Amino acid sequence: MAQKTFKVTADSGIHARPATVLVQTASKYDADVNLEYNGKTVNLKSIMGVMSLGIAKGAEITISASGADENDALNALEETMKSERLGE
Amino acid sequence: QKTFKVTADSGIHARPATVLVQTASKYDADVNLEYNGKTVNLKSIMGVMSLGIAKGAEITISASGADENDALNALEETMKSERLGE
Amino acid sequence: AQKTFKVTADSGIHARPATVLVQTASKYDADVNLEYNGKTVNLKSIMGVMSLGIAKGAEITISASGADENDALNALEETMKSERLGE
Amino acid sequence: MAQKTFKVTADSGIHARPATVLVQTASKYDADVNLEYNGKTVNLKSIMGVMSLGIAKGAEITISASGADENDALNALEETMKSERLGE
Amino acid sequence: QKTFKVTADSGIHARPATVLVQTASKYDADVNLEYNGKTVNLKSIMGVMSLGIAKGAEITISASGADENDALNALEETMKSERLGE
Amino acid sequence: AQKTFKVTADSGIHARPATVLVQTASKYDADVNLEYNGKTVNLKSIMGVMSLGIAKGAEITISASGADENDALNALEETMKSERLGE
Amino acid sequence: ERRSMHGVLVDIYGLGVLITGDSGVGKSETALELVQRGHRLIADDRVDVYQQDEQTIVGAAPPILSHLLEIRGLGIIDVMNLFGAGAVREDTTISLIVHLENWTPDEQTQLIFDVPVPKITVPVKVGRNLAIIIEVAAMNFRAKSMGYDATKTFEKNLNHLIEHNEE
Amino acid sequence: AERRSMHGVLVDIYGLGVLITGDSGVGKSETALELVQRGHRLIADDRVDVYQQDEQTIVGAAPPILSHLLEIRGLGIIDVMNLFGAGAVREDTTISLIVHLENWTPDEQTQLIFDVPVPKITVPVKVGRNLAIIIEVAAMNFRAKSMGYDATKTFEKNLNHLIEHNEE
Amino acid sequence: ERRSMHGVLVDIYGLGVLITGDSGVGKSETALELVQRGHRLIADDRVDVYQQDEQTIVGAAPPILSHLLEIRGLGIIDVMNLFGAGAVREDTTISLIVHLENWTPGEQTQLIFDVPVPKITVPVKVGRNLAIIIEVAAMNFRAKSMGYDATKTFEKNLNHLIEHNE
Amino acid sequence: AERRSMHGVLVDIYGLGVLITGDSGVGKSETALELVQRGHRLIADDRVDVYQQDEQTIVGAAPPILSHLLEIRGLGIIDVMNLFGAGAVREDTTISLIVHLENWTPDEQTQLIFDVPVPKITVPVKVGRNLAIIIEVAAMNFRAKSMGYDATKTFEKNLNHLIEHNEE
Amino acid sequence: ERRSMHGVLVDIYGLGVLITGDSGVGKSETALELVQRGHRLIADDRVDVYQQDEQTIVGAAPPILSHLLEIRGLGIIDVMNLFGAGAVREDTTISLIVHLENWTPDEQTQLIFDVPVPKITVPVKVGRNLAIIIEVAAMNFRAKSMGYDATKTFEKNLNHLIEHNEE
Amino acid sequence: ERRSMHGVLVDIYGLGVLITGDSGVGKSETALELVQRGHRLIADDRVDVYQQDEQTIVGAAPPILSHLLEIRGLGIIDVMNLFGAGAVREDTTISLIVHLENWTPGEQTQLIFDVPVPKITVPVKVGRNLAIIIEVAAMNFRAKSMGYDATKTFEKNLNHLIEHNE
Ligand SMILES: [Ca+2]
Ligand SMILES: [Ca+2]
Ligand SMILES: [Ca+2]
Ligand SMILES: [Ca+2]
Ligand SMILES: [Ca+2]
Ligand SMILES: [Ca+2]
Repeated sequence: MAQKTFKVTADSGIHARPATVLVQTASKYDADVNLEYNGKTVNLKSIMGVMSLGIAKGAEITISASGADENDALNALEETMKSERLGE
Repeated sequence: QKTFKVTADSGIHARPATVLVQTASKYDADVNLEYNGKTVNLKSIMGVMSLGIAKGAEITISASGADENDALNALEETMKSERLGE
Repeated sequence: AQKTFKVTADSGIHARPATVLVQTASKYDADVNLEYNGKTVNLKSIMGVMSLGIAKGAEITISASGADENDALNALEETMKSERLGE
Repeated sequence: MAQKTFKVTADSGIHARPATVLVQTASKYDADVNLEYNGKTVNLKSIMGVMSLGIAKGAEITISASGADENDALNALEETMKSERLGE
Repeated sequence: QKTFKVTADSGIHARPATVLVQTASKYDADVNLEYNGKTVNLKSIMGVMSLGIAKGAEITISASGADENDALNALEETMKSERLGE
Repeated sequence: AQKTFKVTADSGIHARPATVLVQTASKYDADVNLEYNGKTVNLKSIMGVMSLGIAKGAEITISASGADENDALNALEETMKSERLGE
Repeated sequence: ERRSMHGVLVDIYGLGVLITGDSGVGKSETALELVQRGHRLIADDRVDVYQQDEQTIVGAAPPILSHLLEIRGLGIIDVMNLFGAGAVREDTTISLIVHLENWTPDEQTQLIFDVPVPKITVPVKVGRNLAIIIEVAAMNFRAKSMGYDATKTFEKNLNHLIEHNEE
Repeated sequence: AERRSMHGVLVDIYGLGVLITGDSGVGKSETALELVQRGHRLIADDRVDVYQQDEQTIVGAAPPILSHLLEIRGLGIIDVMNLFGAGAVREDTTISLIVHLENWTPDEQTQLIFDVPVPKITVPVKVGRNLAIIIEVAAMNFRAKSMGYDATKTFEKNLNHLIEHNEE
Repeated sequence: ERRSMHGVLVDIYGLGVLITGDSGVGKSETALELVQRGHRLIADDRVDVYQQDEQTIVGAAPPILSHLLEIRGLGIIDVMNLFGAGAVREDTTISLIVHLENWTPGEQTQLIFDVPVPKITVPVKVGRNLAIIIEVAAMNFRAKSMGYDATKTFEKNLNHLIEHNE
Repeated sequence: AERRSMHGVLVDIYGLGVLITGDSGVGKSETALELVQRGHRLIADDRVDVYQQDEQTIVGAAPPILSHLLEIRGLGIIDVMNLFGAGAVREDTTISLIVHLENWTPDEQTQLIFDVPVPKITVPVKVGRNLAIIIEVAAMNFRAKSMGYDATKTFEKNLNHLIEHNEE
Repeated sequence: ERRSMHGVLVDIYGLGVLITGDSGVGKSETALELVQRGHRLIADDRVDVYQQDEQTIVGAAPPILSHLLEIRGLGIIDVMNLFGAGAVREDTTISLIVHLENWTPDEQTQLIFDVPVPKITVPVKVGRNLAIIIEVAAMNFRAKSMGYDATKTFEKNLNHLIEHNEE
Repeated sequence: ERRSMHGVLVDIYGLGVLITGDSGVGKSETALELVQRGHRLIADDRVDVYQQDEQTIVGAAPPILSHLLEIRGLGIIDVMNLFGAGAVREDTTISLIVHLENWTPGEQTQLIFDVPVPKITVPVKVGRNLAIIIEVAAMNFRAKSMGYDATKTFEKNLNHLIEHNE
């Protein structure tokens, strides 16, 4: 039961591009990766769902994963969140 | 309008329903057949047979239009002609 | 063989009036046409008539060719007035 | 039971055009019009059948009809046969 | 190859035919089931059930391939395990 | 990276020979091509090879790009002889 | 309560569509073409209806006629038997009525147990493919429910064009 | 081997040879055109050459000159083999059903071909009717009755049960 | 210079086909059945045409009528909205003219704007499925362009057949 | 009015709300694309917002932002309402069946949604299988069983008669 | 006599086509798609065959399996019930055999009671629509019977091209 | 000057679509399914292209391959003979390139003969019906030409949505 939280700094928010890199990273693991925002949560490996959330600047999102890659997936997701200057 | 007491031992089935609508159809007027509250178009055979009119049934044939009467006469003539009732 | 009119009805020749105009014309064997700003259409088909977007103050020309040629125009003109459309 | 026979002189035979006029004439009557050639007989009111017979110069055809127009149809067919210089 | 006497009171029906092909399927080898001259593929359930094997029937399970034996053993194990026959 | 051959087989490179040539090539990851009179085609697809209509005395060029690049050409050349096609 | 009506009830694109019209207009044949195009036959010739709410009506076929179609010349056919389960349906609420009038040169509503059912009248005239028009009538009806009214939108566009042409 | 030429259109509908007859002008060809589009086979148009194959079978075919052709008023001659491919034609077929198109008017049939009783049905040509669809179903229903599913016979049976019942 | 014509312009198998004929013949309904079969509606009722080449004519729908069809009984329908993009097209060069003449007891062309357009006349008569015939008319037209003329080939075969020495 | 978002594609197949689930990459969207072409309705793609309507009913829909859309690997985002028209979409639908697409491997189910047991079937994704066709029939068969035609139950009954029989 | 074979027998364009191949290849699913396209299902999984002449073979389904299809995941389905009479057929002479081999990188005939039935082998590989290929295989087989052999015609055209290119 | 390319050229909804991809991916089979759905086969396996305009490329089939398709297992088939004139076309300008890449863990164009042709890459993976995706790819391409870009419209809506003051 691995989880991690962030605060988006993306003045542009999590639109297409930033959503893409997020799911492309979540997709390299067998672990099941979830993203929750404002009560609703989507599957972080499918881009339509991620963008549907319409995460804006100042949002507080929670990325979670379950399985083998569990921790390894979260570490990678936290670095992309950093690498792409998406937030926290 | 005109009523009848069905006498046919087989009731108004396949063949009879056939000649009945065949005769009604010959009239520009509208024609109905009722049996126990249910009323169908006498010009369409499916409806007539769906009523399942049996021996001893009391049916009512009605028509509306110029043909009104001629329609009734021929239908009565056919009820009798075909030995269906009276 | 034709007849001209100037539209007086405020809300131009829109949906309703048009169906009453074409309704009428359709009743004649002769084929009749409506003219507005050089563009001509079949007065028996409503889409064309409404497509012209005839407004108040417009000058339209109704023409007909055929046996009932004349009965057509009179009938139409009558509708033109009877339907408060023009003169 | 009205019938009539001819001998085609059409050096071109009864090809398309001549077939057409033949059936267009046969078609103005309610009478049933038949054309027989070499044992086979077709309905003279339908052009495909007439042309299918491939009637050539020197052929001996028999035009027959049945009904009201019976005689009237044959008379017209005999005149077209003459008018178009198709034979006999 | 290996034969069996069917003992199941219900015969080899729905459920049994299911576990039988399920077990046979686990082998790269080919496996057949015969009953009164008729032979079907033991890896496809429709065929097995189509035979309608009843109590007291004498069936013959055969296999071909490397798996040959392991296939037979497991099928025998399942005939027994499922209390189908012996 | 390539290899040239002159076709010696009488009946040119038709249906049968072509399927044995493409059959061979298909076995390699590298993608190989056949050249005849400046026009090039995929030696892994038979329609293209036969479309060239290579006749006796023709000078074709087989080329390959990829890991097994070399294994491909040798295999093909071997077929070229093994199948009495050319040299 | 339960009254029987003359017509054919088909499920077109989920909408119960009752086809009415003088006997001989070809209601059954059109219905036959509709099941082939993938629609559901509820009742042919005699449609037994009853009021469910104060806004909805339901129709069905008397058991004796279930699945059947009477086609002049062919006789009685069982569409469930010729086309399978995908061609029939036990019943359906009636949403639209399309009355086939016989064409001659010289909104709307119809009441069925005090509930006004929308109706449209299409002319039967040589060259018209009735099955296609009824199918589109249902299709268009559905679209208007989804908020796409081609007529209302056009009239809006027309008035802007007229008001504009006043120069 | 005795042959006779009949007027009509012979199409292979659902495997059944169906001969469409009817007065010229009724639109036999146009209906046949719509049938090949729906996936049926055209055997012969306008002139159908038939010959008795035995006591209960009639075979039809098109004279070579008409093979694959359809004459459609207005368009002219069309080659369905060329417009729709092999799946639209067939050299011949035994005739199983005869569907005669009579033009409608306000005010177990069988037809003889070479001393063989071929079954026949008559459908009315009337505004709004899609002839290709009705003929197609006629064949479809004919086939079903062969398979043992007779909707009519089953209904008449059900109607008598109903009557007998309402008779209290 | 645009000239308005009465008819329905549909893109059938890539060919611009202008359907003409007296109002009431059912031009719109037939067009409706053609888009369902997968063809493109360019303009209904009023077709605005303009000459271009010495042999090219182009038609289109006045913006106000774009995508619309008026069907007696139903009213106005938007085929772009009921069938999607695959049912419409901004415009098309007119290749063939199919005139629907009400039935009553070869090469032919009508000149739109001073340029000869091939025309064919089909009879409207009970039992005929107009959409199917027009569709095949386009289909056959196209085939003749590709070099397959069934008529010319038949007349040739008829002539060889007629050569009956016997 | 409590809502939850599920991962899958909700399509209206033959009147039945069918929720297609399965690991991302299994091709849920592509299969849904083929289903609308065959004449079915797309309700929601990727994210399906569901809410319990009562003790035995689950309703699903698409968040407004995704309405009418499909994301197809390679093509991108497509609007089926725009490519196929009104007949391809639907605002929402009660969920009747769940078809989970598990990727095939050599070596009366029900799923709970909001405390409501929705039936479920699992079909294997394996080369050569046309997924759209199987799901479509799954819905079709589901509907038939509702109408009273259960092929399985009828067969099992017939198998016992057969067995009992061969038992001499 | 009467032997039973493993495969699916469908009537495609009038031709009896027996589909063979290892269990798991999806014979039933492909057959399902073929009946939807308008073909006839004769027998699924177990095909009981018997020799009629010395040139023809006939297949059928044991009564217990008549009209049925077993589809992994769905279970047993009755195509006669889901698609109607147009989807089935009591039996058919077997004209063509199409064996579905599982594809791996590394004329023809098959005997059934001493009668050689023509056979073709198509590879099962991702992206291939098996129902379409089998349908065309039948279609092409039929065309060759009608005298249109695309292969023979091409090889003829190819040799003329080669002989010509010799300049 | 003609240049030969490996792929299959089909006319889909009026658009010339060149299907490329490693041999064995099933280009021909997919093309076979496309003609059945009503599209036109221009050239199979070997597509002879030649530049024309500064932005136009035309492809065709060498006469020897005209109308033919080679399908693993079946052999050579003549689609003109199995489906008729409506299944073929002498040639077509190439508008889109759909490359079928075997699946393995935005704007893009490939230049044929020195002229940028729009390309898209779809993954070949179990369960995918390739003919359907390519057909929609053409369909979507056409829609974007008509002014309906689902992607651009969504990104706009996403941006307005992301504008979450809250
Ligand atoms: Ca009726
Ligand atoms: Ca004709
Ligand atoms: Ca109109
Ligand atoms: Ca997706
Ligand atoms: Ca199976
Ligand atoms: Ca190939």
